[PDB]
Amino acid sequence: ADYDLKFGMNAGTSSNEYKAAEMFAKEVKEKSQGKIEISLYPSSQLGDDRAMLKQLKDGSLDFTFAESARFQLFYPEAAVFALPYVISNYNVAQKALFDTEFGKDLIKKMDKDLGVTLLSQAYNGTRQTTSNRAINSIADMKGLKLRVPNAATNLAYAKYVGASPTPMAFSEVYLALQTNAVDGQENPLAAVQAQKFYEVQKFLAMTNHILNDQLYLVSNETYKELPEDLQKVVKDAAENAAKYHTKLFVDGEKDLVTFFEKQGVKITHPDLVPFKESMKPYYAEFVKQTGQKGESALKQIEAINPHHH
Ligand SMILES: O=C(O)[C@]1(O)C[C@H](O)[C@@H](O)[C@H]([C@H](O)[C@H](O)CO)O1
Repeated sequence: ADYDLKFGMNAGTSSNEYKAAEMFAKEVKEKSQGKIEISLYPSSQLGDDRAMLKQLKDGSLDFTFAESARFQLFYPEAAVFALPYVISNYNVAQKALFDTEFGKDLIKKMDKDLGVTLLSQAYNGTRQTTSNRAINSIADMKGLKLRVPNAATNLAYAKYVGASPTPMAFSEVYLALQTNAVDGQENPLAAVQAQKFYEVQKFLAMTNHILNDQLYLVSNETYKELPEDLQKVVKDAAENAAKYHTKLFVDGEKDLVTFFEKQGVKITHPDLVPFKESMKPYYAEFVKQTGQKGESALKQIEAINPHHH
């Protein structure tokens, strides 16, 4: 309570994100000897992630989550993190952010231009596609009214596989699916579980199309005001929570398919070759729009070996 701080997020109280944010909050309170208390504001109470990023910049929110890909809003080449099928796995996502010149520069700009400090990175699952009718092949996407978040890379995913995208906020999705205003949505399995989308979607297709990370972000206005020993408490707690965050996602990912089958969901495994083929002209458009910066980021990312060594 010397520092009453706030951590906003789109995820809800049943989510892995929230569980790991609770761990972070508990560690910070303990190790700051009570000087800092972090309260959680889930379910987009404060707005969406675009809004919460603005609040961190302004200093009116202290902590939030965002993907590396979400920074495409300021630096177009950062969409590389969510070009479908480009990032192979989380090992690549980690090296793309921390071990490339592109990623290192992005982190610096976040701090210097956007007033946000990157404390840690976790894995947030690989997106799959749920729907009210089977997706047995890419043909089934044609005219599927597929909800997407308000993000260019997801809108593109939907466009290029032949679906009819409808952007809407995460908070509005469950109702849209339940009323069949849309036919499907796409998110990692842990979100399908957390938001109970499986109650209102009969089918799950393993499209494996976009890999999400999650960054623990702090407003510079807040971080700069903490004495350095408290900065260290926050940084160390964010790193500890991110490892736990990743583990919740990794441990659950395979098992969740069983969980959904038991809830009555039918699982399909469409041939992904035509999905990946369909993205070829999108990668071309990305390079055309983002220029040499985008080409360079793609090359640095494609150079990363996806196997742990
Ligand atoms: O609305 C969604 O389905 C969601 O997955 C919810 C999740 O909490 C959020 O981090 C992401 C993110 O906003 C997009 O992937 C664009 O970066 O969107």
